[PDB]
Amino acid sequence: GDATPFNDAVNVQKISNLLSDYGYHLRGNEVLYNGFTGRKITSQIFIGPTYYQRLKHMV
Amino acid sequence: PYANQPTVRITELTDENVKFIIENTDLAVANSIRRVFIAEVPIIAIDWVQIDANSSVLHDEFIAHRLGLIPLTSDDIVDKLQYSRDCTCEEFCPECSVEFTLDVRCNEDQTRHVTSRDLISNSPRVIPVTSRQDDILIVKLRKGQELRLRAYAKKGFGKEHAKWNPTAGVAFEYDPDNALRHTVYPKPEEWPKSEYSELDEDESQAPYDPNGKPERFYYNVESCGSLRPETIVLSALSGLKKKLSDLQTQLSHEIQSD
Amino acid sequence: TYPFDQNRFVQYKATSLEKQHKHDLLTEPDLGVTIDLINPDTYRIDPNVLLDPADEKLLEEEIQRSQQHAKVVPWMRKTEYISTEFN
Amino acid sequence: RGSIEIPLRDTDEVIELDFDQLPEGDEVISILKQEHTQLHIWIALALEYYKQGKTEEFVKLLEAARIDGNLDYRDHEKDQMTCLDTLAAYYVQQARKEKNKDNKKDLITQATLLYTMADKIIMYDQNHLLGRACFCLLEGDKMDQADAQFHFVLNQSPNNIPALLGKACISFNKKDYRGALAYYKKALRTNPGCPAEVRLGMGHCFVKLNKLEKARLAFSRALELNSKCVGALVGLAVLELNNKEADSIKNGVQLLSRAYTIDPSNPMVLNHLANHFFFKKDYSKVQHLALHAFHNTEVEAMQAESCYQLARSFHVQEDYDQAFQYYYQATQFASSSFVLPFFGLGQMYIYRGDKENASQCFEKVLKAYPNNYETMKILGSLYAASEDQEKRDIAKGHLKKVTEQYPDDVEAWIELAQILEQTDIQGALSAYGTATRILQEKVQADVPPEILNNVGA
Amino acid sequence: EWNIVESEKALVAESHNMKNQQMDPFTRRQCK
Amino acid sequence: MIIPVRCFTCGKIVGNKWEAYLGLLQAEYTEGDALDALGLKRYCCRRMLLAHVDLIEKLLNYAPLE
Ligand SMILES: [Zn+2]
Ligand SMILES: [Zn+2]
Repeated sequence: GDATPFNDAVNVQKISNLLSDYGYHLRGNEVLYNGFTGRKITSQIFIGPTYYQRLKHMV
Repeated sequence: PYANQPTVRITELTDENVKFIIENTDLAVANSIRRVFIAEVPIIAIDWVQIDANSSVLHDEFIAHRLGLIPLTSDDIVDKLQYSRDCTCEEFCPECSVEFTLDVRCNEDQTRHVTSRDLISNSPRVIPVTSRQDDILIVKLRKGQELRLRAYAKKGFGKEHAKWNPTAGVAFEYDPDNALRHTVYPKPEEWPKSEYSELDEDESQAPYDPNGKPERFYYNVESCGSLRPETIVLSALSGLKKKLSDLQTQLSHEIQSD
Repeated sequence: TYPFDQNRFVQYKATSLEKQHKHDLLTEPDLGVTIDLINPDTYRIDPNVLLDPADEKLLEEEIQRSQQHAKVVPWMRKTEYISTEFN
Repeated sequence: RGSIEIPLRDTDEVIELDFDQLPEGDEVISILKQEHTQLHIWIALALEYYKQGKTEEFVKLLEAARIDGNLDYRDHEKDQMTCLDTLAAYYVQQARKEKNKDNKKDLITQATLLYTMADKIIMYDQNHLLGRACFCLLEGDKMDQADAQFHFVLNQSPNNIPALLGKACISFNKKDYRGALAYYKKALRTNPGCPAEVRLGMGHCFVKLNKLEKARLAFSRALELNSKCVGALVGLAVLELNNKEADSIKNGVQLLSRAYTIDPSNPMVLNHLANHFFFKKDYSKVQHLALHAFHNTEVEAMQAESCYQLARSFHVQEDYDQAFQYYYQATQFASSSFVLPFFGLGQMYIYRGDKENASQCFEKVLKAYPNNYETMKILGSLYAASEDQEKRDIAKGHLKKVTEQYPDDVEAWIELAQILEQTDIQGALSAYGTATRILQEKVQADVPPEILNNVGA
Repeated sequence: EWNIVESEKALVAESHNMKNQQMDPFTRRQCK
Repeated sequence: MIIPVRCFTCGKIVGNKWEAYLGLLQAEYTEGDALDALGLKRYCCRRMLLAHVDLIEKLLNYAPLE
């Protein structure tokens, strides 16, 4: 994907309409089951791939 | 005051994944089985690596770590082995391990794809997944670089290290239509339909069902190749049943000894 | 009461229901194929058989998707890896 | 081939007769019996009589061959059983295409007598089980018995394709298209010799389970090989009857006028030409073709529709007396075929004031599927008056179907308020408000006093 | 090379999609 | 450095799929069909091949000997 700052062909409605073509919630939300009990969480969790960094400050 | 009486319905059965339906059971039972598929079914995996010669571009533990994550064909053998910590042997036994061996030297000019092909087992059954599609790349060697190690595989389960988890991904689901309202949609029509949804394309979620339990748990157990996807299930049921039997034993001791 | 008209004729008409009916092909109780083993006078078992791609397709039961991978989407590029030939 | 040699007593293989001309079948049995010819030439000349397109001489010349079984042929019983195998299989094959002078039992009783004499020399052979299996299709019972006799041909010697094909016709009778489709595959791989276009039965099972891309592809090849087969052409007419706004000329001319001139004794193409002319308002030929589409058919699927076409052509002419009995025969012959005969008797029972039975016959219309036209049938013929919820519940559920949709509703809101006078008094008022204004758009017509009187009531 | 092909055959869509400029979530300055 | 053996998220083996994936990019495929043809259904596993940067190819240029 393309995340250039000042692009304006990119917005959130456009991404959302794409997302909804793959069988996901248009807003990126999902329906999580709780790992302990197995019961659905009553809130729809926002979930998706994000780039994370490990910083040098290890404990 | 007693148990419910569940029914099973296999929907899809391949050599890679299982789709099954469990009916007439508690939400807790249906999820605890999911936990056990992930973390408490035993498999065989590399867990001891003795590195004799390593001249590759990677570290020493990088090699060893990657060897750990390679799945090994476990079905016939894993319910026979001792856990390593339980074998009487002073080192390792064929009753408590399977021995592996990697000896690779790049002599030629082209680069060497160190693959799972190179892992030579002493047991013919507990091999890497090669039987019947490429092979797990371990390293890449250059002209003059080599790798000699011997390795041992032991029994373990995903509660220790992810390496012993037999599954790709367990797809648990219940109540495809929002009949229990376990989840509360702000806009229930923005939501795509479940795979399992017994609903038309008109309405968004099922009407509210006040008095009603979860049943019909939808599973999709996907094997990493270390077991058949249907053996993961029989093993987990047997694992959970065994934890409870053990628990009961310990309980009975506690009761009579008070 | 109101004198509603008795539906003694068809004036909608029922042309929308009679044309949609799929009438089954029952020209012969053996499904238009004679069951016998004496009639086969001629044969096509010899090599370089009389057959067509139109026939070939009919041998399969069901073989005949997600086409949106190859969308333009001017805000989405392709990836780049490690060569050994660059600036 | 076309001129074979006939053995004689002295200097045999010197006489040949040409097979292009049509001789008498009475002198053949004598010329083959005064010279003591071997049994093989009997079947050799029989096949050349069947190659010219003649089904009667092949079965009549082989009838007198039972007498001269083993006179002086020195143990030639094998060719005798092969001769009698044809007299135990072609009788059942010809019983389906009966003429107007013979019945079914007249060819069944001859297929049962000589089959026992055929099993005296060799029993349970490659084709003897074919006769026992196909004996059950002619009477319409014992389907499991015929399938179990067909399976035995795979374990003895399955040296042909039609050796296996018999199980798929029995799988078809139990409404099993998955088991039949799998067996019809084997039919195309070998491409066996059969004038019947073996591909035809394959293309017939491609009709179901939404395989319109497959059935056409089956019919097309069948048309190219032999255009004489109408069973490949009328199917495309039935595959194209759904498109009434598009492709009309091909469906009345290329699929109905061609199949009729090549084979006029077919009740299927006659039924389809009748219903096509019915929309063009030409009733002079619908009743003429439907009488000929009725007397030649035997199974109950075609005859119920042929009577339904006759009563539909009689209903539009204010002729319900003759059409009532045809509508009853359409349901008495074949009831589980389609919903049309139940709806025709429902609109027919309205006559003579016997609208009681129209409700019982219209009840089976909803069991298949509802319709926006069937909802107003029982609503008009509603016998519910007051404190009668066995019949008022159906009128409410029918009125909820006409309320949403707008098929030029004019009196739909009147029947709404005519039920709601006992229930909430605001509902009848809401229906009269809209029913008062819906009677002004078609013409400038004042509201009749009967509606204003009840809305004020 | 296929990213050159991909990016040119894609960005012409901003010239071809002429009928529907309507959607909200984007703005721009218009001074004086 | 080198393609992970398993999808970190789910645990599916992706280690064997990298050569094949580059092979499907020797063919004229979009990455979206390459990932699909290899059978990566989840958006976890699909990230592994999209996002893997192959640095072992660069480390291999630093010969020890010859
Ligand atoms: Zn040991
Ligand atoms: Zn993954």
